Amino acid sequence: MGKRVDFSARTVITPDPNLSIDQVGVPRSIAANMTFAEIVTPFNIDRLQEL
Amino acid sequence: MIIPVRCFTCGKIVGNKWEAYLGLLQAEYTEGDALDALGLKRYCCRRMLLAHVDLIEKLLNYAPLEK
Amino acid sequence: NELIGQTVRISQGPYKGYIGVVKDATESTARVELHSTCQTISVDRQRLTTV
Amino acid sequence: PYANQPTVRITELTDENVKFIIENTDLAVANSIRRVFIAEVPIIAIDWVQIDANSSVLHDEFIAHRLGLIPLTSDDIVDKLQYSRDCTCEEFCPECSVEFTLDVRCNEDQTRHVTSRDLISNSPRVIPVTSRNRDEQDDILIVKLRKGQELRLRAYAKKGFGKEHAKWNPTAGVAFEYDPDNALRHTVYPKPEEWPKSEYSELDEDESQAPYDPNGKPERFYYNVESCGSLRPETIVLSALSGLKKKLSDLQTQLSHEIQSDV
Amino acid sequence: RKLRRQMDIIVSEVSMIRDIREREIRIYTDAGRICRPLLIVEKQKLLLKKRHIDQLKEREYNNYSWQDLVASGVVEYIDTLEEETVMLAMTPDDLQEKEVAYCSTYTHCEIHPSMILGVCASIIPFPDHNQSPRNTYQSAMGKQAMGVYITNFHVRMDTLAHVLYYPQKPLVTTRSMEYLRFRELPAGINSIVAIASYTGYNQEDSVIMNRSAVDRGFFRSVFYRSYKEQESKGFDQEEVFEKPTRETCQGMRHAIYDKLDDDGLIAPGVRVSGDDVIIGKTVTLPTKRDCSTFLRTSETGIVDQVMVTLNQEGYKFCKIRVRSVRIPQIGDKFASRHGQKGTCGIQYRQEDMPFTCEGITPDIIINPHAIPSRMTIGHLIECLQGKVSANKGEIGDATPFNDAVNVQKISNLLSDYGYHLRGNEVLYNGFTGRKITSQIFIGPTYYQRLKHMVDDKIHSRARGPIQILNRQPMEGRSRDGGLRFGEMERDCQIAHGAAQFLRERLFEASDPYQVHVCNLCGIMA
Amino acid sequence: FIGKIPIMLRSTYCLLNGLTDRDLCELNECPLDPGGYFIINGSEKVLIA
Amino acid sequence: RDGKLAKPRQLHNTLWGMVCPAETPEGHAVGLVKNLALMAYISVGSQPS
Amino acid sequence: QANQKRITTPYMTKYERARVLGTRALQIAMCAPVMVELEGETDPLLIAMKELKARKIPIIIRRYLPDGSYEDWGVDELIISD
Amino acid sequence: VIFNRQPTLHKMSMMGHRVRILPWSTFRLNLSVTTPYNADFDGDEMNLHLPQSLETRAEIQELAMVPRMIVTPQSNRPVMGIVQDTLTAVRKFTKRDVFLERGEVMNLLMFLSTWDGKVPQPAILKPRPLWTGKQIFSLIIPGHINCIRTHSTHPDDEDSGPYKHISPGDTKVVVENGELIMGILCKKSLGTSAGSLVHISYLEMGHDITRLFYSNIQTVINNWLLIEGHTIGIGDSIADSKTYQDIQNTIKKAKQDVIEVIEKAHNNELEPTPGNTLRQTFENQVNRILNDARDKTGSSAQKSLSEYNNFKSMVVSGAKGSKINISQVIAVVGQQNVEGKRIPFGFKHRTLPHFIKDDYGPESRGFVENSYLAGLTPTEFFFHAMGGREGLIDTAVKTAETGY
Amino acid sequence: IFTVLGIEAVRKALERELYHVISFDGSYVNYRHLALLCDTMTCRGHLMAIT
Amino acid sequence: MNAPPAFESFLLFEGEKKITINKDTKVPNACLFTINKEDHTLGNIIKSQLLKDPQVLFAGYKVPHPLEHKIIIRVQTTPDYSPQEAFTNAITDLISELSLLEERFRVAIKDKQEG
Amino acid sequence: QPMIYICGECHTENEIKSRDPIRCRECGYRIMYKKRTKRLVVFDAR
RNA sequence: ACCGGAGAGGGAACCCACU
Repeated sequence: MGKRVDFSARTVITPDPNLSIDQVGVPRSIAANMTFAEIVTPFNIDRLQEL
Repeated sequence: MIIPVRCFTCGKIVGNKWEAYLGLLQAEYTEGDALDALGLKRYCCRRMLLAHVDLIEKLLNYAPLEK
Repeated sequence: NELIGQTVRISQGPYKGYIGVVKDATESTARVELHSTCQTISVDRQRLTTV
Repeated sequence: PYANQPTVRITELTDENVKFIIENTDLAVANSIRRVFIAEVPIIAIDWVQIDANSSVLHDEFIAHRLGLIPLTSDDIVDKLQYSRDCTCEEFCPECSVEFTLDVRCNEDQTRHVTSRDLISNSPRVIPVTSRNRDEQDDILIVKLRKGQELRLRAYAKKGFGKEHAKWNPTAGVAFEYDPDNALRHTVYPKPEEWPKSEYSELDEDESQAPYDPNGKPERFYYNVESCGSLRPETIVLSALSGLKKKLSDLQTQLSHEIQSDV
Repeated sequence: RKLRRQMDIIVSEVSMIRDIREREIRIYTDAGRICRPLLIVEKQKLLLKKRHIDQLKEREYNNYSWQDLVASGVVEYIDTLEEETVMLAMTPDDLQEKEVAYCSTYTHCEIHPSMILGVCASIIPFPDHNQSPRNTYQSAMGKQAMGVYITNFHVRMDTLAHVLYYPQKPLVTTRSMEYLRFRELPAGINSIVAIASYTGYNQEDSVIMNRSAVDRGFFRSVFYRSYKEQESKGFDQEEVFEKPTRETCQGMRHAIYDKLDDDGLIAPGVRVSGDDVIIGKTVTLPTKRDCSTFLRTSETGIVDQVMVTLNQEGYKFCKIRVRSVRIPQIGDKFASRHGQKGTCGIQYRQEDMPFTCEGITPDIIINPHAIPSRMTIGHLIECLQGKVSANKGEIGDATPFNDAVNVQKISNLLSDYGYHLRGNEVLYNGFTGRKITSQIFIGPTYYQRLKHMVDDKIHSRARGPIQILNRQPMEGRSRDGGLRFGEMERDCQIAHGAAQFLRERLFEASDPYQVHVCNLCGIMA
Repeated sequence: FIGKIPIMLRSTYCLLNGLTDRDLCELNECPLDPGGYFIINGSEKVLIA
Repeated sequence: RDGKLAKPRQLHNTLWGMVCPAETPEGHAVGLVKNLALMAYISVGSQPS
Repeated sequence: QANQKRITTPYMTKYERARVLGTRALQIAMCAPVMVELEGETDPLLIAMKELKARKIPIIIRRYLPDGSYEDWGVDELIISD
Repeated sequence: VIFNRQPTLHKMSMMGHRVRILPWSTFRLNLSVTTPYNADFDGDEMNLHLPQSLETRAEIQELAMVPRMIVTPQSNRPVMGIVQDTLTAVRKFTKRDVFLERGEVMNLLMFLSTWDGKVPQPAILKPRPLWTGKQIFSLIIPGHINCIRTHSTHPDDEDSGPYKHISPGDTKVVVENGELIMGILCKKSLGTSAGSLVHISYLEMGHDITRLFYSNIQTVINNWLLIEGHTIGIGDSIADSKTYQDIQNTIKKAKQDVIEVIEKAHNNELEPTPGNTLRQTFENQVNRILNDARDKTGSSAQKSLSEYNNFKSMVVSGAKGSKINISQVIAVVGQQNVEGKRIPFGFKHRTLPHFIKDDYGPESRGFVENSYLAGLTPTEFFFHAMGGREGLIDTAVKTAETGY
Repeated sequence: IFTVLGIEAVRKALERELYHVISFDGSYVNYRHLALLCDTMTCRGHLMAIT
Repeated sequence: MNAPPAFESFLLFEGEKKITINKDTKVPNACLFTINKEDHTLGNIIKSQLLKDPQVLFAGYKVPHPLEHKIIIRVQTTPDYSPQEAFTNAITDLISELSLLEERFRVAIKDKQEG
Repeated sequence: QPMIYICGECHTENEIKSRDPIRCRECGYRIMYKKRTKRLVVFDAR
């Protein structure tokens, strides 16, 4: 019913009024560790190659 | 531990005032007279010496690691 | 590589004068564990000068 | 549609502070002057500390921090130096840095006070603020040593301004005040009688605050720039003005280049 | 009572209790009876006298100690049983005088009512001006405020040791701190706080810090972590400290082992980081396999000192302590002496920070919306008395039930030093320079830095290590574990109606697996 | 010999009993340390009442 | 612990001057773990003979 | 069921809108032929959103009734909420 | 990403978010989003899950995004509201006597994302151009929204009497054609209540537009707060010293009434209330007298309260605090209760060893005639600690039942 | 009520008593949820206590 | 470990532009000026000097995020007058103001020293 | 190779090889601290 | 190919603490 999951981070929250309600600020350390899998396509092939 | 070099708020140098402050307190001077004898007009700088605890003396009572 | 675990000194750029230890190294760049800050940053090998 | 003509008169000049008044200028201009006073006035402070030995009870980074907070007398060398990020040389040269050395060992049974007098510079004119105090006062304490304890270090002093770190902040207290009597009423006193009169106010004891004037504009900006000891208080203002002017000139150059590249 | 007050036969700890309406008279001598000292009151007068106070004030020469005071028959130890059958007075002056009579039959008086507090609650300034849950929270967070926890912290090789660079005794203090030795080993710095809404980065119980003050050393601390290891355990599997060499030892991390000395340890004073070997230990393989201790991930400190010795089994034993300074950043948990906790929300430089008519910029800015519901009026009175004390040169007195100091007296004292009598000041905006329309409440207040840094709590995961029994992600920040998508999060996703996201969380993001099952019998094949 | 009983610091049979602050500093002990705890396996233990 | 009987956890009137009213953990040990007042002293026992 | 007997709502519910968009943008990510001429945008989710707005997604939805029957609703044929 | 605070109680606890990369090492979420998550930023930790498949990413985008989750199905109300500085600053900004200079209006309009770049004609053209706070909040309000709300301090007789549609107190918030015409915006206008301005905005315009409405409100109002300023201080808690005398008189007559009720009970002159015994009817009389005294002292406190007070500036806006918090700070803390009754007799027929036996007086059973300013006498401090201990225990005990 | 009036009267009375505690605080909960709970608790003809 | 370097506040990266100019499509003769690695110190004076020009219909600045190092200056001028030339005239008038202020301050210092 | 250590009690630099009992050649004290390293340490003053 | 980048690193119990 509940279990540990990959691709999850946790840290302390702090206020920030200078971003919309749908935005959330995350540190570069967290963003540089958690990954998202993009499928290559001729549209983004050059961008992903550079990445 | 030791007196900070500068006041956290102002930034005025306070690191050289501690020994003179203790010397003045080793006299008839009160704290309020010693502080402005040292030239501390702002309470930001005054609290730096007024509330400082000098723990380096308690630290020096222990024998060092080497000789 | 050869540069791995070798105390380097950033001799060019914004981090000039910092002593660190190379963690990872490539043909192009190398990650330097900085002795001063709590942070490991990557610089070019042309900017490094070993001790 | 042009610049206004500001005037300045000095109300007090001292090796410790400068107090003066600026007339016929904008609130934003006055605040930016006050702001460069704290942030964008380059001075010389040590940013590279190498400790060869530290047998004291204060650890290495503590000692380095206390060393970095020590101001250095840089009145004219800060203008002729270069930022280490801009100098063509390697790690350090005399053209962009100043070497410091500190070798103190306690041997007698009396506690040894390591002070800023014990810092030996390579440049005789770039030193701590123990230079001249004749016309008794102590010097900046770094650490106290027990018998047998010692510390040996070598340090370099870079050029920086207060936006990087507070150790490059040449000023201690920058008093800023405009409209001492609440004529513009930019602030609102619920009980004006309870508020003490300002030092620059011109009012009798009967009156609590100046009458409101809807036509007024902020002028007569009062400064009291107190130097920490690195730069002279009179030259801090000059360096801040020069820095703001050169920053504006650089922005204008970049804008002109962008416009001429867009057209 | 006569014998107990002279300690002839009955010792002081023994309690005699006479129940009067019910005829029992009980005497208790066993251990575990909790009791406190109380003064002795005859007709309406204390037995404590000017002569007692004088001969005890000149102590260390007349050695008239508390034991002599007890022997004089001036004080007694009263437990709860005897406290039921006795009549106390809070203050002799205010409760033993001719007036409209209330009791006129007192038996004991309290030395000072502030002694009903504990140790962590005796450091609260003006604790009777706060809501009690605030005082409880401050008593809880006083154990977490970092400071010089002991004088011999450098010889003390100890794990999770926290010391502050520049501890200060509070500008305003209770008379009970000198007995807790809080002014000798304090935990906190007398910060200048401005209770104002500056930008909005402190809105929900958060706080703005002065970046320039932090650069100058404000609340800067150093974190000591110690690592222990001992060699040994079998007939031939001998543990040994050495530098593991790649061709000899089989199992090795990508971590660089050159930082070790040839005896298997790091020399003190070497910069270290996450996944860096600290103790090179190898076990003989019946070539060899290492059991080297790695530095905890994302610590990134410096080795302080390394000690080698022998445990009680005569084997080589090593403990290594690592320094790592913790510069106050945003998210670090800060709190006052009134249960007003909060994490740093933003750090502005001195230029960006508001300022008085002088150059005084607040070290700390907290949201005023934290006072009215919490009702920490003790916090406001502390902030006022701190300014009064820092201007007068005296250390402020915040004894709970002093009754000799109040807000009106503190305000009148402050008005003499050129400030608004209620502590408010006219700050100027740090960005525009325009003076703030409202006047800002500002003054020195004793804030504490708690151990709950953010660098010790932040962690992420992307397909890291896995448990052994069930192939789910591990648990814990240290083990590079994953967060628990618990039973209530599952219910919340059901309520969202995100079935694909629920399956992604519980199946692919935790433990995707394939099994083969027969079509005839549903048993695994 | 029956055994060895763990002993509380700053107790009446502890080795730090009645020592002056200078002696405590010579022994690398804190004069402000209240004591009242046991050292077992090199870890401070405090008997909660 | 974790018991719904709040009567033991409550601050009793007889805690005046012997147990700190303010100091207690906020978790599942409210009122169960309580510290000691300043001058509060615990009797050590002696023979009643 | 036949086209005559359609009792379900003609509005594309939020769950259908989410899942159709996800499963169509996934196809676009696997280089499925786009049904709408794009103006240089590269994100498959925005491509799927544009296809949904233009009513060109080559997907139909099978709505299972509680009794066991089902209805085949073409994405082009039912009303999109947003 | 989907982003939750772990004690998830409802579907507004796991909400989608767009990732913005920021330097330091803390999660940063907008302050309106604090209310659904029940966050406090007092050391809270929140854990963040990244959807991995593009299908579930799109699913989160179309289902669980925070702008789509503004209005709950639990009580058909919006969940996010203007909170904790922005609400108070909006109350102070939309007041009638709020005027903005030309430069200040440009600075504020620079923080509007949904601004057409068109400066409105100022409410005053001569002697010198000045705008009004309502005139800028009208630009803040999106589209053409029509709603009517009432301010917290709206008098009851105002609607019945004249000046109904021309409010002397600038209450009765009226928004017409997406333009704030009159009224001071408070919790009851921009909060989480049903029919609020944000609720009408969400129901009329899109969820994205209401998201932009939050963003514009918070940015522009927090940037006007740089000029206005908002604090709280020890002077905000002081009275006129005539209000102090009035409160002391009220307390003294209440104490005399309690004493004479005790006298009537002792001389058997008190008739028990039908349906109650003598003990409970005496308790009822004492509680009635003490509660009436506390209410009168509180009302005297609010009457003495000034227009410029920060306690009132917070409570009227509804951002934080209640009208009894001011009473407990200034006039009277109140009577301490344990299990609904007065402080029980822990000792032998008395409460503390400082009180005479069988003392039913207000000071002997938990009533605190002192406020948080005058401090608490040690008996009152102990009684208040014992009263707050009950609530602290309840907070911990209640969770293990409510979660189950 | 189940013994005296029957299951349908039980549903209404249970709804009233369940709404009484929620609306006693002054808070509001939409009738959707109260109706659904009282229905699923009484959809089998007997008092299906949630245990 | 996420702390940005202290020099990030004023140092341009390789390839970054100190100033960026974007036309505002919402209203005519309006432009957005994005300045990198500057802050209120420059934005406030630029805005104030722009507001003195009668041919400037709109002038204001903002920092999008204090953690970021950017400032956006939106200038709208009357037709026949360009926002770009308005900005450069404001800059060249502010530079003259600062130079005159320098001259007068140093003169005041000289006469204050024994005068 | 040398790996000079420090006695905790008499503070005497005494030579010890690998795989020897931790012993001080005088005073018999059994707790040793290692040394300060020789490699370069660079500290910013921030 | 000279080793193949090897990382998966027990667990149970209790205690403290955080929201």
